[PDB]
Amino acid sequence: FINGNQLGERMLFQVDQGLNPLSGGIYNRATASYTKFLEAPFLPKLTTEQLWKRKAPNTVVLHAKAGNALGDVAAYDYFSLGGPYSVR
Amino acid sequence: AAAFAAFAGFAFAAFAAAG
Amino acid sequence: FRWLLPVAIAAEVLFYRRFLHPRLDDNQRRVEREEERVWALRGQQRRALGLHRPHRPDKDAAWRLEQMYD
Amino acid sequence: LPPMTFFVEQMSEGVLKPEGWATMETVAGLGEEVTEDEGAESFNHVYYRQMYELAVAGDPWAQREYAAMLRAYDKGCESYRASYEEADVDANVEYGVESYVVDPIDFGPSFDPEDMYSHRHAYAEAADAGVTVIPSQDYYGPEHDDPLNGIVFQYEAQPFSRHGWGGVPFDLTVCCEKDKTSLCLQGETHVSLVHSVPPFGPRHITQVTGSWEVLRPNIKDVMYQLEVDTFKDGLLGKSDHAGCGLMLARLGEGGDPRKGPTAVGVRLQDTLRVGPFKLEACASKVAVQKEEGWGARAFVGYDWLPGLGMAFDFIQERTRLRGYGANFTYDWEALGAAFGMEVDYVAASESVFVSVNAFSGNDYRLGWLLLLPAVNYFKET
Ligand SMILES: CCCCCCCCCCCC
Repeated sequence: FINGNQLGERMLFQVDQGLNPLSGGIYNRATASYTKFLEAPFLPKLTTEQLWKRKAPNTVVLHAKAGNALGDVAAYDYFSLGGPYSVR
Repeated sequence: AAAFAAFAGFAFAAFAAAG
Repeated sequence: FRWLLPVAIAAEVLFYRRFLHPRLDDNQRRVEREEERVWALRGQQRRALGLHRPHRPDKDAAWRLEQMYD
Repeated sequence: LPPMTFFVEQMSEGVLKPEGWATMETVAGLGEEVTEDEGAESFNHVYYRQMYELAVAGDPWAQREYAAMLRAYDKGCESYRASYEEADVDANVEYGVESYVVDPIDFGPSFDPEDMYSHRHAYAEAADAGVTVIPSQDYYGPEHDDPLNGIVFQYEAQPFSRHGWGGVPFDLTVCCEKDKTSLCLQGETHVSLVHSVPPFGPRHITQVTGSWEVLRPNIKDVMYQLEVDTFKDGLLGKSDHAGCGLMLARLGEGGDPRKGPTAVGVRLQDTLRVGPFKLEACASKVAVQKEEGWGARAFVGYDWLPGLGMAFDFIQERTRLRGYGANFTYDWEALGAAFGMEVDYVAASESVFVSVNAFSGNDYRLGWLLLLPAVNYFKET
C-alpha cells in the first residue's frame, strides 16, 4: 500500500485432502487464487512515483479464482459459486 | 400506586421547572 | 473415479515442493541479507567516535526474539 | 409493541448523570500544566462567555481577559499545527511512500485456516476523520465467507462553541446492515443542554435522546422513541441528585403514529443519606395504549459492613402480580485465592440462587479441594 493504494501480486493456494478410508471417503479440493493490482497502462505516471512527495496511483485489479474437486465429497464441504465475496 | 406515582412525578417536574 | 486420486496428488507435490519450496526460501534469504546490512551500518556508528561493539545477539537468540516484540 | 414490563425495566435503570462539556487543555491553563476537576471547567466556560459579553459591553478588565485568552488560544492552535506538520514529516521519513496498515480482526479458532481471509481485513490506516467505524458480527454467517455483516458509525461533537468555550454536546450512532434482501437501520442521538453552574446557580441539566429502529423485510414497521430528562442537584438538601424523566414511544408506520400504538412513561430518581444508610432509588410508571406497569429499583449500603452489597427490585403488572427480588453480594480472600459470592432471592417463585466464583493464581490447592464429581461420574453401562 503506497499513498493508500495497493499494488503488486498475491497468490493463495488451499489444498484439502481427505485421507479417509470414517464416512468422509476420498476427496481432494484444490483452490487457487491469483490477484494482480497493476498500474493502469492508459493512465500516465502519477507524481507520487517521480516526485516521491503524495499521490495514489490508479490501479486495475485482475482476480482469477479456480476451484476443482475430485473424488466423493459430502455436501457439507461441497464447492459452490456465489456469495458477496465471490460475486457481487 | 398509580395516582401516587403520577402525583409525585408531576410535583417533582413542577419543582424542578420552578427553579 | 477414485483410481485417479493418487496420481493427481503427485501433480500437487510437483507444483509445491519443486516450485513453492525454493521461491519463498529465496525471499527469506533475501530478508536475511538486508538484516545483515543494517548491522554493518551500526558498526560504522560504533566505528566513528571510538564506540565499543554493540554486542549483537546470536541467531539462536534472534529467532526466539522473533516471537517477542521484535 | 413490546410489553409494558420491558418499558418499565428500561425506565428503572438507576441513578443517572448527563454528560457535561469538554474543555481544551492549552486554553484553560494559558499554556501551563493543569489537572482534572469538574466544576472548574464549566466555570471557565460560563466565565469566559460572560467576560466576552462584558468586554462587548465596554468593561476594560473583561477586554484584557478576553485578549489574554485569545493570545493563548492562537498560540495553542499554531503549536498544534506545527506538531501536525512535524508528525506528517516524520511519518513520511519512516515509511517513504508506504501507508500504515492495520491489524485484522481476530475471530477465533475454527477448522478453516486461521490465517485465511486476514488479507481482506488488512487495510491502510484512515485519515483523522471525525466518524468512527466499527464492524458488526452476526450470530451465524456463511460457511465459506467472512462472518462480518453490516457496519456501525459513531460520532461525537460539541457544536455552537466559540473558542472552545460553551457549545451543545451531541452524540450520534447509526447501525446499518444493507444487503440484496434485508435492511436493518438503527439510529440514536443524544443532545445535552446546561442551564446553570454551581458558581452562577444550581446544576441544571437537560438531556434529550431519540432512537429509531427500522427492520424492512421482516417487521415492515418502524419504531420511534423520544425521552427528555431533567437533572438538578441539592433539591431537598446539600446534594440529592434529583432527576425526572419523560419518555414517549411510538410504533407508527411513518412519521406521526397515525393511530399507531403509543406509550408514555415517567420516571423519578433520587439518592438520600439517612443515618448509616446511603439509599439510591429509581421508580417509574409506564402506560401503553391501556395497561399500566410500575417499576422500582433501590440500592442500599451499610457503612459498618462496606463489603456487602444489597439491591432490591419491585415490579408490578397492571391491576397486579408483584415481583420482589433481593440480591446480596460479598467478597473475601481465601488461602492463595479470592472467592466472591452472590445470593439472589425471589419471593414470586420462592427461589434462592447462590453463586460462588473462585480464582487462585499461586497453586492448585483448590483443585485438590474439590474432587467429588470424579467419583460421582459413573459409566452406567
Ligand atoms: C428555559 C427555561 C428553563 C426551564 C425549562 C424546563 C424545560 C423542561 C420541563 C418539562 C420537561 C419535564
